[PDB]
Amino acid sequence: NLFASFIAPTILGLPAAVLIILFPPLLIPTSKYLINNRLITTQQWLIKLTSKQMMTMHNTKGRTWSLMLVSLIIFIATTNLLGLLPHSFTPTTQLSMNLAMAIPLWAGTVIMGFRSKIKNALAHFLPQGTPTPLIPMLVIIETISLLIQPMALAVRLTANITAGHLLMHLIGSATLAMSTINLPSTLIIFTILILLTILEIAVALIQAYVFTLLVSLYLHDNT
Amino acid sequence: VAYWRQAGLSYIRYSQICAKAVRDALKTEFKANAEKTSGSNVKIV
Amino acid sequence: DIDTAAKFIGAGAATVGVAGSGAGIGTVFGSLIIGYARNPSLKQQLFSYAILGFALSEAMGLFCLMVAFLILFAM
Amino acid sequence: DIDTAAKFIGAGAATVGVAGSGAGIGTVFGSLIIGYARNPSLKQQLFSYAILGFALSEAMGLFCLMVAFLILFAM
Amino acid sequence: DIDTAAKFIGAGAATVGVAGSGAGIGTVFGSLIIGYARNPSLKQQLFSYAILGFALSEAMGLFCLMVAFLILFAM
Amino acid sequence: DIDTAAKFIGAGAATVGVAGSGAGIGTVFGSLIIGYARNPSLKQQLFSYAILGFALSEAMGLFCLMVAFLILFAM
Amino acid sequence: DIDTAAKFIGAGAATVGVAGSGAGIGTVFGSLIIGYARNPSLKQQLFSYAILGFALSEAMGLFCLMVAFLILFAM
Amino acid sequence: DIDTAAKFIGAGAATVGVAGSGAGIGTVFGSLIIGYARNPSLKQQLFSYAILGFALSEAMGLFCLMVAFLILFAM
Amino acid sequence: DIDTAAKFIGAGAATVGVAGSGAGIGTVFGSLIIGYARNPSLKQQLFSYAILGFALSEAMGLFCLMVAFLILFAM
Amino acid sequence: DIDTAAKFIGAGAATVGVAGSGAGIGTVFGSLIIGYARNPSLKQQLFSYAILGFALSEAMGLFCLMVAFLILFAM
Amino acid sequence: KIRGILYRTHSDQFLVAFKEVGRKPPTFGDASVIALELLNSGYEFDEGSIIFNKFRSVISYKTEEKPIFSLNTVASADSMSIYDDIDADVLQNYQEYNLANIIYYSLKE
Amino acid sequence: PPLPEYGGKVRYGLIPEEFFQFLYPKTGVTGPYVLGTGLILYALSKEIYVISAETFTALSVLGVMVYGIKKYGPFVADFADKLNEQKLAQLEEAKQASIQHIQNA
Amino acid sequence: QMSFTFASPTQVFFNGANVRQVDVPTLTGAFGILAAHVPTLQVLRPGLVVVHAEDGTTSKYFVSSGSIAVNADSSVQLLAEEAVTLDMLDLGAAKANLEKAQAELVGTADEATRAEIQIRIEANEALVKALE
Amino acid sequence: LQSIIKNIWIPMKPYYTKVYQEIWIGMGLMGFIVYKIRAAD
Repeated sequence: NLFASFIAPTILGLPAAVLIILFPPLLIPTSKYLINNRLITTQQWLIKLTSKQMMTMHNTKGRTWSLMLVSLIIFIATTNLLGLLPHSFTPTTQLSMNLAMAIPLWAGTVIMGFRSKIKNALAHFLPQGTPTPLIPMLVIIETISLLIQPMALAVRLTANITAGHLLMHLIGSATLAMSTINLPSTLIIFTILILLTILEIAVALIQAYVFTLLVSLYLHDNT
Repeated sequence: VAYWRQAGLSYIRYSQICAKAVRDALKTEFKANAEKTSGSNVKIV
Repeated sequence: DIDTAAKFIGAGAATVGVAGSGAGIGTVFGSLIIGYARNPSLKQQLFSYAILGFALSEAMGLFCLMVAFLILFAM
Repeated sequence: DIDTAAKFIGAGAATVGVAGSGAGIGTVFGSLIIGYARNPSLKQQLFSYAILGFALSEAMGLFCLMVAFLILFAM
Repeated sequence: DIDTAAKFIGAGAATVGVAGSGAGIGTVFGSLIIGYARNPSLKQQLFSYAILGFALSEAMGLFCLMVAFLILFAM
Repeated sequence: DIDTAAKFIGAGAATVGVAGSGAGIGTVFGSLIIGYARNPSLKQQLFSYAILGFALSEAMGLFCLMVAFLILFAM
Repeated sequence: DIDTAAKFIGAGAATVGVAGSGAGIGTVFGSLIIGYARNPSLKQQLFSYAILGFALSEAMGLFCLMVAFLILFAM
Repeated sequence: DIDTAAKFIGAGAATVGVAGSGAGIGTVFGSLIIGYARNPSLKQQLFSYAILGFALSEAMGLFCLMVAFLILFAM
Repeated sequence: DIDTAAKFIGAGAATVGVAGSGAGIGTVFGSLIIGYARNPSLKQQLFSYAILGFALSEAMGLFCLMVAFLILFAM
Repeated sequence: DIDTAAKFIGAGAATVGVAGSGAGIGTVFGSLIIGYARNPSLKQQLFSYAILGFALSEAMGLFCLMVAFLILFAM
Repeated sequence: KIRGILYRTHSDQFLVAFKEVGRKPPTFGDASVIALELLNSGYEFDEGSIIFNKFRSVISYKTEEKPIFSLNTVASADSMSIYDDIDADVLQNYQEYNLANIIYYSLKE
Repeated sequence: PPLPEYGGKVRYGLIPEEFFQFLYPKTGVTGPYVLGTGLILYALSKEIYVISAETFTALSVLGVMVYGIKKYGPFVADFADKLNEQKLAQLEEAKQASIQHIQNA
Repeated sequence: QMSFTFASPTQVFFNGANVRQVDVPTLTGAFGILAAHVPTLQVLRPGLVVVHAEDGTTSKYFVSSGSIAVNADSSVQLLAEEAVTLDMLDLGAAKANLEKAQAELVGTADEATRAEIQIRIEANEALVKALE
Repeated sequence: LQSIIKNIWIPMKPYYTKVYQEIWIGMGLMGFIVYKIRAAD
């Protein structure tokens, strides 16, 4: 009755999560021209800027992932920003999709650091400047730390959308409940809702950029 | 705000004192040529 | 009954978690005081970062608060 | 009964959450001391940001406190 | 009975909330030490802001404490 | 029953743990204010480290929150 | 009985509140270290403000502790 | 039963202890922001000490978390 | 029985209170690092104030710990 | 029974107390980052004081942890 | 010489003069003394200009006028917001010492 | 191939002018308006559009978006246009330079 | 990238030369300056200075009272009234100077002259520990 | 069978073959994880 907005959607008995997940790309048209419309102008400016932000800090072997990382941030940001529309099923709120976006990329970069980089990779399991007497279980920390990296990633998104959404939802309820009691209280709760919605926009963008940046850091540490 | 500023001493006096202390602490081989390469002679009117 | 009782207890416990947001907002605006007294010509960028940090602090605080109101009045 | 008992427990738990506002106000005014000793000519802007941060800290603290008084004396 | 028992528990819980005021006062006077060692000629204004911050910290702490004594000895 | 009751209590307790993330985010963005007022030409690197620290803080906070929702609605 | 049990629980809860005084004293003397390394010629005034802040921190801590001993051994 | 109930309560309590790691990570990366804005040419050594501190903070946080999962799902 | 049970619960609660001493010691020695990197020629006075602050922090922590051991093994 | 139940609850409560050591270690290594970016030529003395502070923080944390394991598996 | 040739001209606008400079090769002590009696003068100037004969080489010299700022506007200068750890005290010390330095360098020139 | 200089003459950002011109001959100018208001009242009258929390979250996001447009719209418009003009002028001053090169050779 | 200009009034030890890191004992703390250091301007206090050359070897001087300025352009000007080496100084005279200095200190009683004796004491003690 | 390899596979070959190898290893790991999860229900 409350988590309904996160229940897997369907229409006429068909799994309409498909049409939802595959739609964000349809919002990025492309062209071969040189002087094209305002939409693709601004979108190419934004992708240029995002690429400059993310990938500058890498060597070349890292910068090979430029397509992957920029497509990642674009997909996640459009999905989140499409979540804020009314009666909309945000596919990032699902733990499934986020685990599937998190475990592949992180496992890939760890194994990439393991194929090459092998002495380097098994050494970074330990901060070297550490003194002797407990070098051993210190790496236990690190190893455990390492294996918590992927889950965290997925989790780090699944909540801060889910929670966020629930959050707005409830104030809706609240203001509706106060819609019939005290008009000025309704107004001020509505104002809380407005400020909240603004915060939600910002946190959607930030969570996209953060997922991307953390995968990027794992990459840079394993190349 | 160190003490000698509250006592009223400009930084010039501070540097004078520190440099003179270092100079008096030199070995006498260099002390003379240093002390008169930095000793003052202006008169105030 | 036992259920309403535990709902009250859990609501109190859940609401405890605002203390962190209170302290985080305190720190944000104290640091803003300092950063302003340090370079009083970036006032707009300082204040923008101020509202951003305050927004995230209140995000966590309201998470806690709605959890209180979710276990109390809804569940 | 069990209900009044749990209401007392939940009120105590809820009121725990003022600790965060206490510490946040402490930090705000400590920072204000520092920022004043750093540039004692922005006193009015420093103090304005001081009251603003204190206001948000007290906002959270009073949220906690009213929740205590809501579950205790009202619900 | 169950009521006196829960009143004791709630009083302990409520009194937990002084920890925040303890830490806030610690921060206020530590900052005061620093701000004094930074510009030891605003001693009176520094100390005034010190007493002000301490006063607000103790305001929150005594709120918590009176709530303990309200649920314990009065309610 | 006793089980739903303890699940409510444990959810409240678990959600208490967001306070740390609230305060950590407060500190991160306060430091960011200071570091910006200190050298307002590394804005992009400062802000990148800001997002990174905030991300780890929210990682811990959401760990706590999902544990609340795991023991509450799932277990 | 139930009363002695709840008295033990409330004493433990009440004693939790020393954590704030522990941290406040830590902050006071850390700031004293810093303020001394900053201007090692106000040692007596720094140390006086040190004992003053420590005294208020211990005031709060002992409030908590006596409340533990009041609900435990007296009430 | 009473045992599953207390296991839920203890898991929530145990998970509370992540708040400290959240705040510690916040402090680490805030300090890192400051130390970078202070001398932006030791970036690699600053960042190494950053990871090291974050690693120890997460060591404590995961200790707490595993204890939650040990008393909950194993014991 | 109920008494041994509540003694265990109260011992756990009482021992919670060491967290404050842990954090206070962390702050003391972090400040000491900073104050040393600030003026590495007062090492003995810095370190003396370090041991003094640590001593008071451990005073509070051991107060908490002995209270745990007093309600657990003695009362 | 009631005794094993309260032992679980007390173990969770006792383990809560690691949060302070987590935060204290966070502060120690954050301050170390800062003190290094401030004077990167006392690296060995800075790092020695770092280990020392971390050692005391872990002393408190392990006190808490052993108390958990003492009331849980031994008493 | 300059005091003599300008005293009957602008005596009413005159702060202090110094003598026995020119016989001995000027040193730093000269500058420290002149700066001290420029500061102990109590005349905290808005601004200042030192005028000397910049040595170009053996045949030519150029009458140069170097500027000297006060604490107020060196603090007010927005450009100084890029420098750190600065307040009234450290900028005061720096301004006094730079006054002494520029007087020394000008005497040598 | 060149690109047309305008879009589709939409009204209220939701309805294209084609609909108004299409209903005008057989309903006049107030026809679309009366149809819209009647459909609205029938939709929220027969409870096919349940007034719920989503209604107020929608009003919030719609107020935010309309204000966002009416405030920060022309800025983004002329910003995209300036991006285009700068690219064009750069390319033209990049043609002239090579012409000058060949002539100098 | 470092433009270092350690220069006494009558001597010049560096001028735009490239070194990797220097240490300076400013009034408000002893710290280290490296490339792209945030812009700073400070006045010194008696004590050592250790220039780390790009080739790794460290040249140690002892400055009396100067002024350091680290600009936006990585330029680092260090003007010290009295720059020395460490063989140019003795130990016995510094010791005796500090002893008679604090003797006169507890002897002297006027505020300004007290501050003067204290500054002599601090210079002599920075020197005595810079000795050995 | 056509265009599926002309507009879909020839531009993605440099990535699917050389860059995303460990990505596919990770996808295998993720598939195993998901199989084990849905199985333990």
